[PDB]
Amino acid sequence: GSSGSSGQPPQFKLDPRLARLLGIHTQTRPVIIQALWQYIKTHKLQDPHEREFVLCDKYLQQIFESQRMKFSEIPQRLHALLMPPEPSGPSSG
Repeated sequence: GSSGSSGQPPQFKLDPRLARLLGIHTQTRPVIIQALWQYIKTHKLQDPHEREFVLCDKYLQQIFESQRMKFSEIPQRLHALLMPPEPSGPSSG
C-alpha cells in the first residue's frame, strides 16, 4: 500500500473491454475497484456457492476469464485491466 503525495493522483487506464463495461475511461484504483464492486453488488455477481467468491458474468468471463474467483482475487486481476495511461516509445508491439 502506497498512495501518491503532492501531485497528480494515481490513475490507471481501463482495458478496452472494461473501459466500456464500467465506462470509466481512466480513474484511480480506489475509484475503479469501487465502480467494479458496485457491479458485483448491482449485478449480484456474488457466487451462489460461496460468500467470498464471485462468479464473473458473461462479460467478466471475457475480461477476467475466471468462472469463479475470490473477492480478494478481484484486485489481483485488476492490475491486468489497469494499464499505464502513458507512452513509452514509438511503434507499438
